[PDB]
Amino acid sequence: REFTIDFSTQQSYVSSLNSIRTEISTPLEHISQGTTSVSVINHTPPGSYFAVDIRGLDVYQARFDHLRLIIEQNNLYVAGFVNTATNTFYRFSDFTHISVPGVTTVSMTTDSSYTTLQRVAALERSGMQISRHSLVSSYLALMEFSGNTMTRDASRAVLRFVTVTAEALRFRQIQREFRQALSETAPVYTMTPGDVDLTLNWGRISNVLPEYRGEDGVRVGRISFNNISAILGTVAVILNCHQPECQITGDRPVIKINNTLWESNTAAAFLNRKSQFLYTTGK
Amino acid sequence: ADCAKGKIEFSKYNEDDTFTVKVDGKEYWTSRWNLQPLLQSAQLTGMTVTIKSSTCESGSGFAEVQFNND
Amino acid sequence: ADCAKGKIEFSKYNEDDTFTVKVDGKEYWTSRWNLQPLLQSAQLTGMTVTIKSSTCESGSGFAEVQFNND
Amino acid sequence: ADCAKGKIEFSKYNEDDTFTVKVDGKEYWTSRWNLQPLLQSAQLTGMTVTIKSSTCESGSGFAEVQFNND
Amino acid sequence: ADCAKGKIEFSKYNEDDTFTVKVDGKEYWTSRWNLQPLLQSAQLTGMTVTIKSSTCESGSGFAEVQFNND
Amino acid sequence: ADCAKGKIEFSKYNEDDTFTVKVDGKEYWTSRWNLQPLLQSAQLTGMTVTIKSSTCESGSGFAEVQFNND
Ligand SMILES: Nc1ncnc2[nH]cnc12
Ligand code: NA
Ligand code: NA
Ligand code: NA
Ligand code: NA
Ligand code: NA
Repeated sequence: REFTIDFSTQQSYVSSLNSIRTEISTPLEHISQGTTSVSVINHTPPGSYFAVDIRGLDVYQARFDHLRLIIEQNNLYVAGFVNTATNTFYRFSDFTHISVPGVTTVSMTTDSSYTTLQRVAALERSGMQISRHSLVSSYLALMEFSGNTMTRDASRAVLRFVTVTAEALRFRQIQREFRQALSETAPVYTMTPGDVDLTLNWGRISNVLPEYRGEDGVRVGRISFNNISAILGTVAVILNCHQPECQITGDRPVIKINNTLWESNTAAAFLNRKSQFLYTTGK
Repeated sequence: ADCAKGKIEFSKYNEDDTFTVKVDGKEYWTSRWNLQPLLQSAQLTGMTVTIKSSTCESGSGFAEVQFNND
Repeated sequence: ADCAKGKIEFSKYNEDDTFTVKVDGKEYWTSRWNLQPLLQSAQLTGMTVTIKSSTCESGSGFAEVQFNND
Repeated sequence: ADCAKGKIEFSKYNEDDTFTVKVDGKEYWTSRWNLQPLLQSAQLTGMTVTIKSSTCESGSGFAEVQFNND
Repeated sequence: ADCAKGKIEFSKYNEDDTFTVKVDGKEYWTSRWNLQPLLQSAQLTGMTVTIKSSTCESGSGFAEVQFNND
Repeated sequence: ADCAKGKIEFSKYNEDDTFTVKVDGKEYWTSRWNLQPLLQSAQLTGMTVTIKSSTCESGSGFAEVQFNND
């Protein structure tokens, strides 16, 4: 399966993401309004991927059109990128189970993690800027990339593209914030600590939202949603809770406390303290 | 004896550093400090607690309590 | 007496190792260390706390507090 | 020996300040104070624990326990 | 004075018995063990903490911190 | 030395009261009492912890650990 994410305008970009979501996921019964929902990725065999053709980096022009991202469908991870001009698929080391037919696959030594990417890129995601201009730069860097080991510039490009494709697919918050960079004023999107926190809690959020039944709020670690519009405005797609995982430990997705749905692990993590006086004095 | 079994209706830290919980309509207090976080946690997560004590007078002390998620 | 009843608006650990909570617009502090994490758990979870004391002036101390869920 | 591995079925604070957990249908008690909140948190979240002790019959004591992510 | 305000970016216990937290891009440390669970709970629940000291600067010890859910 | 940076695969309370965590396939123990609830909270929430110590062989002890949100 292949989809295009067209960066020409906010409309084309959002339309692109919505079309992907519609095809690969199913709205949660309890968090859906109109056709805007938190959707659960439909189950697919492991190894399944869909391709994303990057378009519109230069608004509405069939230029800079040789970049394709290979996305593992069950977790929305960018497994690597394809230079369609050289018919080469640069695949991260942790995605050797993703095979793409018809392209030359270059198995990389670099893995897909943000810890690795940020190191190699010498770029932290918190505060990372992404603009139409840097996506063009990112594109050029990936088209110029060669080799089995990510370079700083290719890593910066992957960080930027993963954010505006996979992370935006997962989080409507990032789709909303980033899309402003596509407008004619060409402002800069700056990834916030909150954006970063969301991405780091995707699996946890995924395990909790299917349990939502209209509670006043949802608390997942550092993440808080006070009402359904907050949920919808923040999250678009979650893992199928039937690399990111739905379970960290234990087997209880949630605990409802004072009409707030809490990730049980979060509550367990501040309810596991012994008596303060005994704690502090028992050095 | 099982003095009371049910959800904790309210808990309360007392001026004498004891801790009170109301379960199934009756209040019991304990002087065991580590029961404070244990009981608050049970109250917050909805655990059924079974207060046990040789004597079960209302407003009586206890130092044995079973915790069940259900 | 019930000084204040409501959700903890903010809590604050103080340099003298006392701990302050703001409930229903008034600040109260306790020197009971055990209450620090219990109040934090209550604040995190939106418990309704009732500050009790023989002195209810905002900025006053307390060592008795009830914790209620909704 | 690894005596029981599974979720905590119930826990109980005992009069002698030891703390009991029922795992894999067997009851085990520990006098390690620190284990109380840790076992209760494991319990509320359904964390699998492995009780280790010299004897594995229900009623045995333990001072070692592993908290698993199963 | 308010030194830093924000969620806790990371916390760290050092061999020298100091506990560092990074808030709003600055590191502060405290050796008050009472603050460890409070700060870590704030960190894992995303509370906004306000580090406070008579004098604010990077790397100074602190023993006053306010906790807010948001 | 930079021993491990990863999630806690399991934690264990040991008979000698030290506490072990397995991170990046290696086991590290700490006798630092303050760290027990903190390490379990890290395990419960999947925090990435960074353990540093003079030696990094599995079975080494540590006192320094950073709790990351990423
Ligand atoms: N390569 C990647 N693709 C999507 N989400 C990611 N999160 C971290 N690395 C990622
Ligand atoms: Na569309
Ligand atoms: Na669909
Ligand atoms: Na859970
Ligand atoms: Na009694
Ligand atoms: Na008072």
